Amino acid sequence: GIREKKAEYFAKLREYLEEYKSLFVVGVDNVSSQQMHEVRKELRGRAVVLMGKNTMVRRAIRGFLSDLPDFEKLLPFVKGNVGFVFTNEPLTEIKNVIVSNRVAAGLTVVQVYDNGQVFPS
Amino acid sequence: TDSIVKASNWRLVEVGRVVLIKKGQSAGKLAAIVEIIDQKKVLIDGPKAGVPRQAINLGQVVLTPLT
Amino acid sequence: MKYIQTEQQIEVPEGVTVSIKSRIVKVVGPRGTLTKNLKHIDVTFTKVNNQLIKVAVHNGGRKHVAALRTVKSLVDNMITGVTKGYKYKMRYVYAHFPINVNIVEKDGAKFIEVRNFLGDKKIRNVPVRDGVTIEFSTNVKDEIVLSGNSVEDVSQNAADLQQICRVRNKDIRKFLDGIYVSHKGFITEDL
Amino acid sequence: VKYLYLRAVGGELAPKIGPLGLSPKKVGEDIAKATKEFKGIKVTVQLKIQNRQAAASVVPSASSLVITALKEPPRDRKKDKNVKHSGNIQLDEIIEIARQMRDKSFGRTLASVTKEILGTAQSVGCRVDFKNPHDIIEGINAGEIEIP
Amino acid sequence: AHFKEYQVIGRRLPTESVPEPKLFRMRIFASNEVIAKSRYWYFLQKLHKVKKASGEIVSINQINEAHPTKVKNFGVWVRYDSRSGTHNMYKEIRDVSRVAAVETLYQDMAARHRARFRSIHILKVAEIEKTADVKRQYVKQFLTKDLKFPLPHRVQKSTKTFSYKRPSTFY
Amino acid sequence: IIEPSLKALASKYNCDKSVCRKCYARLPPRATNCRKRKCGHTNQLRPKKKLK
RNA sequence: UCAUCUAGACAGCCGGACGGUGGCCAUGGAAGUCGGAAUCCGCUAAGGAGUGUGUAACAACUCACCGGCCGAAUGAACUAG
Ligand SMILES: [Zn+2]
Repeated sequence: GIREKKAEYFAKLREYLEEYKSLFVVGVDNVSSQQMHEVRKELRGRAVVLMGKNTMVRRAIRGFLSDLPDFEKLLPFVKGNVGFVFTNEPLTEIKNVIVSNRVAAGLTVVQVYDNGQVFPS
Repeated sequence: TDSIVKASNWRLVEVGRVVLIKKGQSAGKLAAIVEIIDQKKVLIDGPKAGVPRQAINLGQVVLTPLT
Repeated sequence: MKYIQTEQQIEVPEGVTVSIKSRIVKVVGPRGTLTKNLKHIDVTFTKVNNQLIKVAVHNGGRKHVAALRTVKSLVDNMITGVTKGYKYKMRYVYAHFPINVNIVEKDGAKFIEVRNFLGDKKIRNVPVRDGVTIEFSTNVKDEIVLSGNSVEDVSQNAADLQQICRVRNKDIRKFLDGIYVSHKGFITEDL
Repeated sequence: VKYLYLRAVGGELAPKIGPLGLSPKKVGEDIAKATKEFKGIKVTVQLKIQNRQAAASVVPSASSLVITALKEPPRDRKKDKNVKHSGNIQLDEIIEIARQMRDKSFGRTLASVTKEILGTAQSVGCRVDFKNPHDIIEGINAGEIEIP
Repeated sequence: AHFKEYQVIGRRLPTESVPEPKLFRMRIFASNEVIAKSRYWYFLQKLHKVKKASGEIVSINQINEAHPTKVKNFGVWVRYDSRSGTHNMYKEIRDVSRVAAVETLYQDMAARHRARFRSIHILKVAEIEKTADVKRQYVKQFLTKDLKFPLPHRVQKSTKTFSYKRPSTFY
Repeated sequence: IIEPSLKALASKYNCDKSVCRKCYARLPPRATNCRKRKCGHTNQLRPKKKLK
């Protein structure tokens, strides 16, 4: 049961990595569920946002390491609270939308991985 | 200066530890500890001295400094 | 259930030096030195690399492996007490009669005297254990600070000063008068 | 400048809210009654926007209200205060229309989902001639296009 | 006593209505043949409608340990009668042979639950062929990599009533 | 009146305790069993009765 | 006997704990939390048509759920020496 839900997560992640060349790693701190929900709706058409336990994710990437070897570079960046954005749009347009939306007294993009290349941005 | 402790090492029981049989039918020969059953007894073997391979209580042997 | 090996670690900072013969611990640091007899607890110590010391017990029961973590906490308290120090802040609490606290000297022994606690004519004197320094703090009304190296000596002196001001034959939920410890910390806290 | 939202059974406290805005209770009630045109028969959310002189009343769309209205209902005095349990026909088109009416207001996840949520909102309504409300929603893909 | 394991095979006495009964077999830990056959008939009277007067024993054979110098972990399933009821227990013992394992089992039950030989029923004993199927911590403790431990506080018993120096408990 | 914070600090030691129902011992507020031997370390505890 | 567990468990800190929806009756009110029934979807990593505090009703706070630190066993009920 728990394992079954977990197995599904592993599979979807693999599919997402294959589906979108552009990957954005986003760090969320003090972001409300409502704040997150709005961002998801704005980016529903061009982006996929994935949230998961890091321990779960690292194992998955190692499991899928033989295929898509360049994704290994993303693993050091995975540490800390993180989210994964998979998008057709290459870079800035997605980034601009994420930072701007729902800033209240705050989503940040920690790193960008595109086509096997990592950008601090 | 540097930190100083008194180490106080003594005669660990593990595989390859040479023991001297204190009492029993062997009673004075050497053996080697092959495996550890539990806290109180071990499987030893003394094949050069003619000690048969056996499980034995740790109170019937004395551990030597040899490993 | 006779745990055959349990083992804790203590970290030694750069400034201190710890000397352990049989079970007598001496910790020497910047603020001074402290010692402790531990011949009642039956553990074994082992220095690893001059900033780590492991303490271990072999074939121990439940109470014995409880005592292992206890003695680790005691020697670690000694180390952090000789590095950072220990400071207990206590506050004076009264309704009508103000508590008047000074420091007197019968035969040069540094007594703390307490006057007018609930208006009585009796004068409460608590002695001061050695190594504990007491300062009546400014800029906060009615606050006393006890500082030192030994958490045992500082907290015991603070507890003696708290217990000396107990109210008798009254409802103590209404008669809340006394001297109560409000803060426990280090002399160089947030170092 | 100030917006106040209240759930009001139509045809009609209000005064307490009105005093802060310095608006006559009777005037507000009359305006609300007119807006309840939507239904009045049943409770509906009403939005009042105050211009600092007068308050304008509009009826905000609510899933329960729209669903209750869709179920055909004989007008009820409510003096009886009966249970007034609501029984409804499938009304698949009406629910799809309701989902469209919501138009993913407040970000419903999908057009189909908005309809599914609308179906869930019919906890009160039977919502089907022969089925539990939204029981077959997962089963049938029909009407997904209609909601969009 | 010091236990031995026997197979005991018996059957009912053959009648004209039914010759060749079904030859039941059981494994008994007992001190000797007499106690082994008594326990065999005890458990067959608990299982089938037979008794010693109505049946016979066709074979009794001692089964000694196949590898008496391999260190095994055994899982043992046991019924015992307490002072208020009957309970099932599962205990696992790291030891070198089956008879010694059930000897330490009988000592363990008599020590920890005051259960006697008449109260303990041995359901089964089986070697656990794989590690990480071991479920008790007191035996999983001894399965770690490079297991070693010291023996503090050596006490040497003396032959004389008087000793001429203060003894040492270094080991 | 004492002060609100000072009443809180004094009531931390005087009023925010628990009482064993068997031997009337004054106990920590989050305790589960009494620390006394004479009641047999019982778990019959009640909050200390406040004013107001 | 049930459960959780190196795909990260139980304590401890820190963050989120959301929309349809103030779900349907009933009340002068009761919007998760006076009660009666039902108790379903979306977004989800995750969030009960609600665990309490909580207000006239709100608002607000906290929960059981998911996440970072921790890295390995732990929780509940019961039995008997
Ligand atoms: Zn008590």
